[PDB]
Amino acid sequence: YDYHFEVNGTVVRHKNKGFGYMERFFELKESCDERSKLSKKQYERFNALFNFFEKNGVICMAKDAGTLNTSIEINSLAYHGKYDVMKKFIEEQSVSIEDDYKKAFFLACLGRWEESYDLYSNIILNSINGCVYYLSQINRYRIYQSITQAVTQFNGLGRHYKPFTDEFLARIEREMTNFNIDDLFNGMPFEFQKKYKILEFLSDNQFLYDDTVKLFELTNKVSSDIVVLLRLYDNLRFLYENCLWSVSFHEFHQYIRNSMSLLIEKAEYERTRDIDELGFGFFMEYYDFVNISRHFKIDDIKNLERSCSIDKIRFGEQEKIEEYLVGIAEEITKQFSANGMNVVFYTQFISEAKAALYFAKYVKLSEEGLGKIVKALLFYFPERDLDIGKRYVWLERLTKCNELPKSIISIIDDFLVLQAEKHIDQNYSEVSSNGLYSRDYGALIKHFEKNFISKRLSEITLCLTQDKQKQIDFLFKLLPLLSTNAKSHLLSFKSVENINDLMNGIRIGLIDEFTPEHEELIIEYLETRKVNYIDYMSTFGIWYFLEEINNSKMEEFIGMDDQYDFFVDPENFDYKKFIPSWLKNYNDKLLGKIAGNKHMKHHVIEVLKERVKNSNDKRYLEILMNYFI
Amino acid sequence: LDNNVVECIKEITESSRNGKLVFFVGAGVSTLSDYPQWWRLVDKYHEELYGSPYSSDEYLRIPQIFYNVKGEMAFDGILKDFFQVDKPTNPIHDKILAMNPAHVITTNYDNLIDTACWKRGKYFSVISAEEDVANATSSRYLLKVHGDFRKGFKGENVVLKEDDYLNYDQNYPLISNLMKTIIATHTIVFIGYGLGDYNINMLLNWVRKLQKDSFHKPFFIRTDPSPIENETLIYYENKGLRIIDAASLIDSNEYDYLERYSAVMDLLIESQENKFITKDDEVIDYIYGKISPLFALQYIRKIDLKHVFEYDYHFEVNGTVVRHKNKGFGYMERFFELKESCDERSKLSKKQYERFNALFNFFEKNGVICMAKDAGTLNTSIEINSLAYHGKYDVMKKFIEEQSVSIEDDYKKAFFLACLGRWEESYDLYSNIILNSGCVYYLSQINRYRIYQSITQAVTQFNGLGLLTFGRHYKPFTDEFLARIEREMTNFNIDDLFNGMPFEFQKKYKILEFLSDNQFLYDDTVKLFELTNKVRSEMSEGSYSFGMSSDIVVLLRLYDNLRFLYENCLWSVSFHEFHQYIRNSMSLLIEKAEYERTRFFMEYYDFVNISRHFKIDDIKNLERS
Amino acid sequence: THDLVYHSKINTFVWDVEFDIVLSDSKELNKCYFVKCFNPYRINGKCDFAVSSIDIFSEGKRLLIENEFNFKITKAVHVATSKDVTEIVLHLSERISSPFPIVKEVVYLDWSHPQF
Repeated sequence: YDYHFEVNGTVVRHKNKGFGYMERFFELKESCDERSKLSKKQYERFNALFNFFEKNGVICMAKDAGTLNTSIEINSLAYHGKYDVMKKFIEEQSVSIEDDYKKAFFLACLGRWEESYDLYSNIILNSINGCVYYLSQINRYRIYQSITQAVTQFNGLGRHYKPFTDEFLARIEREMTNFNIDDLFNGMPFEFQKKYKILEFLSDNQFLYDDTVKLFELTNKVSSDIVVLLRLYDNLRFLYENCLWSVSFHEFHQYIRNSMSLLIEKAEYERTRDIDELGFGFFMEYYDFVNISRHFKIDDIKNLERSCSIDKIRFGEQEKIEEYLVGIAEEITKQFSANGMNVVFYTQFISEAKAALYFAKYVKLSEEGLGKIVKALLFYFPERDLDIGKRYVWLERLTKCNELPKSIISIIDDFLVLQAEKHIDQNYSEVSSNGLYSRDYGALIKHFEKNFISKRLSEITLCLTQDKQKQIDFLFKLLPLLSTNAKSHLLSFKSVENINDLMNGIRIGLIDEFTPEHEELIIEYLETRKVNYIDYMSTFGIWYFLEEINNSKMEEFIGMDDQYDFFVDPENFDYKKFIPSWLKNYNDKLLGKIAGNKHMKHHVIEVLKERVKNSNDKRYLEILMNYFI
Repeated sequence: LDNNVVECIKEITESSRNGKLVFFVGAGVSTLSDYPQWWRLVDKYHEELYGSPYSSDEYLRIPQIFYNVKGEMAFDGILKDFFQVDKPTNPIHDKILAMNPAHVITTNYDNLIDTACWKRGKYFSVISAEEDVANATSSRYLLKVHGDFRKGFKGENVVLKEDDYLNYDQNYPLISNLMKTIIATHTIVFIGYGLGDYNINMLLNWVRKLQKDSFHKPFFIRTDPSPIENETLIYYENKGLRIIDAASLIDSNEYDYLERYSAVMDLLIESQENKFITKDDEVIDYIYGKISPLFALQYIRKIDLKHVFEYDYHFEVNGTVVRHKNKGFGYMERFFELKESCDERSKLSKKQYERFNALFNFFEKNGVICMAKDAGTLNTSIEINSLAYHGKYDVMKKFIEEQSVSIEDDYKKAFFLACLGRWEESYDLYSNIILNSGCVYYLSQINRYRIYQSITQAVTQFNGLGLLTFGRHYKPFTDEFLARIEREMTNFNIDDLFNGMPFEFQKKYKILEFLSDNQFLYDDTVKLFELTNKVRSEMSEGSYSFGMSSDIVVLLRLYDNLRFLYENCLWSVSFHEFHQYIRNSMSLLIEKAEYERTRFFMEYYDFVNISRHFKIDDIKNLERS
Repeated sequence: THDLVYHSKINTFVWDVEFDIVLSDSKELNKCYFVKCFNPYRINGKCDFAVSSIDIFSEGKRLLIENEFNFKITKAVHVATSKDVTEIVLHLSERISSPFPIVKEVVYLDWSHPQF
């Protein structure tokens, strides 16, 4: 505690009442003339000290601080996701026992926890300064904890996997029985406990409590941000460059989550406060992107997106981020295109890959890198993590910064043809957690092209027969992608006899323009309902108001459904019957059309104003503010 | 097993947990690893001295005769050709290591224990020669009292011949002294000895010279094929030994020594996690042993109770207990069963009844109700019984004016002086309490360091900005006081205060370790950030939950801290980080209440929390939102 | 009704319950629930008006609605606590006045959209 060493690399005299040896060292460093005064041994010792201090980012004292450059740079293959290089390093013959420590960490980061445990045990055998020995003991306890937790989770969880043989589990349970991580440091040689006191925190259950409690400075509303970010970078560099497995634990991931989330929230708060006062901050780089991808869950990224305006956060080092994402895509392909699936590695890697591809929305990607990422996401991402709807969401997010090129459209077309091929089987049905299916990919393609015709799906449709029903009702949702001949061939497999067939045809996109016979069918259903008076009524009213129906013989059925009367003739509607919740069921197009009617606009404006005043409902408020309905 | 055997197991396991267990390993453990026994060496010596092939004294005299006649060179040659072998380590070596002994004293001159320590990953300073005692690299020793062959397979490096044993005290003063000191200061378990060994009886003879009760009786793991005779057992237990017989525990063959050793060793290892609780009296005794030290403290955070029971249970802030990592008997469930059922209370013993009553009072006043599955409608009104929390400045002044009737009154007075800004008097009172005091001593040390930090920061502000802020350079503390407190606190280290404490304090008061740093706020900070994210995500999507609010934990934990820091008179109440924690908790609660209003009400405690821990800008932000 | 959540963006209730219902064609379904997906930025056609898309799942597999889905709930059962909650379901359905008032889970597709 003789000096503070600040995160920017400036030293400050703190608690030493003797000679200012740090100031003298810096004075020696700045000017070479007094360096010759040292002896030869003292000269080489000073050279080693200077190399250490410049490698650890210690430049000078605070009083002599000038243009301070604080750029994060982690020398770790594990941090950068260089899995192929890590595998090559493990394959090589380790010259030193320090190379074995790196090898054991790389094995841990690749999911090979049994090999990592064996290597750590071997290093402990061959390591009795004793600094690698203590670190190997720490990391072996950490990997034993990881193996135990993974075994528990695999017992709890979609297919029963046994990555660790029960003989290995029993062996490590017996080896690490009654093993005290707390007693480890105290049992070290008394010289180690003096020279390497700073390592004792690696034996603690928690080591980021201080860094987490200092995160409250980001919640103040009255630099702290730079201090927090540089402290996070310091922790990451220490835990990765020194190959410490606690970097993979939930405590460190939660700490990174909390720090990054609070930094982004604080920057957003400063931006809004400035806008309030000045009336018109956090700049993300490659390392921030990798930290968010590795340590954030998708729910955490969603909380970040709803809380703050990430689109207002500009992204730097986008070539580095694109290289990271392309490496993630390549590893996804290697893990799943081939039989290289490592379940232990998969569990940790799939969350990072998901988060990286989710956060890639804010990154401008080159056409080739976008092609690699899109192909890996569509084809080689396992369905247990990213189903059809989730994978569509991930893909469509990539169009925010990269409007769909022709190559990506071809990849999505290949995906669509593969999905159609999967529908040869009658048992196959797409499972979506988002309600988004293969029709949405074709909708996106037609949105970004408006003239794209997929030749292979047209060929599939022209080959279709009446037997394989699944293919027809699959390709009917992909109707705009087909050619004229394919459209004509497909349209022969469905009938529009009764009104239910008409509703099915509208819903699946079979027919987009209302023929007079469809209008007559609608009127027949309406007459039947009117006769039997003493779900589709609202739909027909909305279609009439949306100018989808120009039959003009619907006003006969005014007085049964309040929504139908509201939509057929807004001018004559009684608005005490209006239900505000109706506005919560309409989409952008319908709400905008209601806003521009010049009728019913003031009634629904008053309804929305009453709803906002009475309930402070955010949905009603945003409906009233966006379209001014 | 037998009651006294179970008591021996309990003592050994307690010593192993405390790091005060030392294993005295004899030739029997090495013999099970097929290391050459000494009778073969005596056979060879007789073969060279005489035609062809003893008493206890002969085992030493025949090698002595071989030495005196044939030469140290011949003795060296036979020792080298007999003992230069490689043998595997027993599972018993690994069991001894897994017991985590403080030291391993051994009469074995082999490296089998060394190889086991190296394989398992234990670092021991191997002391086999006189010069090794001063050159030991650690405080944990592998003490080979009879030497070994590390320097070489020479007869001078080991205690084998008769002359070696006669001159042992003269030739090994440091090693013998260290062995006797380890015996005096630790709990000793003898393994690998035959109860008639020369070393065992020499140690029992030395034990005779000691005072009547100045030493703890060493344990002796007897693994002879036949059960010990009763008269032999009385004779050796009256000599200072506590014998655990392997033959009495289990039945095995005469020559099957491995299972006899393994029975006792595995019974000791598997008992490390065992608490030996069957009856309700044992439940009450164990829970009382865990809880009674906390009777000194006014209040205990419920999240801290998981450390008291070593993560056996989750103690939720609503007062419900949950099984977390207790693989043994459920003593909390049994305690609550005794609490609900009045008839089973009478079944307890006389002492255990009062112990259970004390436990009931502690748990009821700490808001610990029952297990989660028995939870009903839980509602706990917050009440902080502190004059400092309520701002009773006149009452604190009057209480300070009074004469202290105890050291707890002095502790409260020092806290009240700190809260009234009389930091010099508070520091002096904390020093006086430290002089006269170990819960109160540790807490006064923490609070005196905190008040010294407060004085230092206040002096820095007054000298740097106080003159500008007040328009006048204020000097609340004289330079004499500042210099004196700097001299007293220049070398004080708050991080090592808990470590430099009696082991009984570091075990009974593990939860007080967190007060040295901001680690005591870590769990609540993490939970607050998590619940803030969850609540804000819920408000963003516009969802309303019918039932228990998601922020109740944030409230409860909040009042778990204020009650703990104020009723226990800890200066951490003034911490800037603690104020930020309270501010964030109250801000989240008010935001959630506003969200549910247009779909919590402000009380006296909430008003006081907002007044004390919020700046005006924080209140303005809440008023805006 | 302790895990019952009222989602107000689309005025529905998320409740972990199953429905046994009958349509207007006497067809019977058992242990069926609904999942709503709020998609304001969905790429609509000319005839799409709803802001949410709802999928019906019976016995863990979704249904293809080819007929009119006018239905009446005959028995609603809470999975976590097997207590019958039918009466509460009808009460909420009458109060809510929106299609499918009670839904197994609501998926919000707004925050994950590129246009969010």
